[PDB]
This record gives sequence, C-alpha cells and structure tokens, in this order.
Amino acid sequence: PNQFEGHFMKLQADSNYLLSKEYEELKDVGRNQSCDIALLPENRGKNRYNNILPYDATRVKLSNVDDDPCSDYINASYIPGNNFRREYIVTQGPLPGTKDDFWKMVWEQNVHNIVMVTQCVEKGRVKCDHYWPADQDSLYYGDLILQMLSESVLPEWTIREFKICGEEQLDAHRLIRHFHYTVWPDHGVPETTQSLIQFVRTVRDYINRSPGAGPTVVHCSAGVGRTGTFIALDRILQQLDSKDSVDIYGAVHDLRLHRVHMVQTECQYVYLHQCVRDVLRARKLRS
Ligand SMILES: Cn1cc(-c2onc(C(=O)O)c2CO)c2ccccc21
Repeated sequence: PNQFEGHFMKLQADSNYLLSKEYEELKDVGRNQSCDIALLPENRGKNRYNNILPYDATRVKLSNVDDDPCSDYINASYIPGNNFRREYIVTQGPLPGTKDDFWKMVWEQNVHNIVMVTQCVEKGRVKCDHYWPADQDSLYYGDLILQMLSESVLPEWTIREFKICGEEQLDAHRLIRHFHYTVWPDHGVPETTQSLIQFVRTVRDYINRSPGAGPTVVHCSAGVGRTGTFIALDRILQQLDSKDSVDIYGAVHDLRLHRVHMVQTECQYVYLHQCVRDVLRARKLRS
C-alpha cells in the first residue's frame, strides 16, 4: 500500500522504463504448453480466433456426448484466484455454433455468476454472439431451459438475472447473475479507473454471496485482454482489502501460465497499477 506508491513511482520513472521491462519479462510465460486438442480439425469451427486457444493442461472439458469424440471441447480455461485453484473460467465470446456448449459448461460447472466485458458488436465488428435471451420468454439451449428474469441497463454496465434448469428436473433450477460491462474498448482500457473499480466491487460482492458456487465465468471476445485485466483487478483489490501486499506481476504471471496473452497490452498493465494507486489515494486522503 504505502510501499506500492513508491514502487509504482519507480516503475513510471524514465517514461515507464521499468514498467515496460517488467511487462516484457512476462511475454513468454506459459507459452511452451501444447494446444493440441484445440487444433483438432473437428474443433476448428469452435474457436473464434486461430491464435487464441486453450492449453491442454488447463482447458475446461464438457461431458462427452456419444458418437462424437470431440464433443468435450470448448474454448475455455480454468484460472486460479486468491482462494481457489479453479476460481474463474475464462472463455471466448460464444459463437452461434458454440452457445449451446457455453450454457452446458455454465450448468455443468455450477456457475452462478457470469462477467462479460465486451459488447456484441464494436466499431462494426462482431465480437460476441447475443447468447442469452432477448426477452422474458424462456427458450432451450440444447437440453437446458433459460429464462431472463430481470435486466437493468445503466450507461456503463447492465446486470441481468437468468433462471437455468435441466429439462428432466425442473425443480432443480439455479439463479445466474450476468454482469455486462459495456464501455470497455477492445485492446484498450476504460476512460476512468473509478468505473471499473466500482464494477469489479459490484461483482465481487455478489460472488461472495454464493460461497458454494463453481467458478466465476469471465469473458470478452477472445477471453484474454479485457478478461485478464478484470481478473487481475479483482484479485488485487481483494489483496488490498485483506491488508495483504498487492502483487500485480504475480497475478498476471499466474494468469499467463493458464491461458495465453492474459492482459493483452502494456497499457492494460499500466491501468492495473493506476487502479491500485487511485484506491490508495482515496483511502490515504482520510488516514
Ligand atoms: C486475434 N486476437 C484477438 C485478441 C484479443 O485479446 N483480448 C481480446 C478482448 O476481447 O479483449 C481480443 C479480441 O480482439 C488477441 C490477443 C493476442 C493475439 C491475438 C489476438
């Protein structure tokens, strides 16, 4: 905290010289791991980006469907957090042909919270399929029934609540909360730190009310840059509140070990430091 201020100032000195060096030191982390399963021909249509594939060692697996050996594949990865080896699932923005798989994963992994930090279309480019219902009428995604119960649209984010259940056991329904941050440009950062800090705190306070829940799903278009920055910020805000020492480098390092390119740009890495500095200054103001 008080140490982070001096540490950040050290990194920013000489036009971010040491910050850049530190970020460049991470470029190769985790990238010698294989992605052979994602490269199977029958999974080719299931990847939004050729260059963004999950590692075999950390990918999320769907239950196998008979007569299809590749029915277990989804472009998604487990990510550790501050308290669980599988605290998050990161994935790509679903395609029309994979959104049934996305909801199957949500159901099978006991997911109660989904975080989306991309718009479906940005600057005229499709980034994600509108994979949730457009109204309150329920519809099936594969063998799963989904129904949107509420939708609150604010200028910076939208929060929705879905009801999910299997067709065989309608009484075993589950509530899912969906947190959609809508003002985060691809490959960039939000216009203020305060905005994403408030969003992250909003999500975390909801996550903490679901202690028995499976991983929290976080996704953007690729499930890399904006997704990685959200998770890193979530982790370090928790560390700061728990009075522990913030470790931004370590959080991003750990992310990279589990999925390629997490926190995609140096500017996103800088933004993470600025968030911590801004929190400390708002708190040090009282002292
Ligand atoms: C093609 N491609 C797309 C991405 C990428 O990373 N994060 C995001 C996001 O959605 O925030 C995206 C989506 O553009 C990417 C990263 C490294 C190398 C290649 C890449």
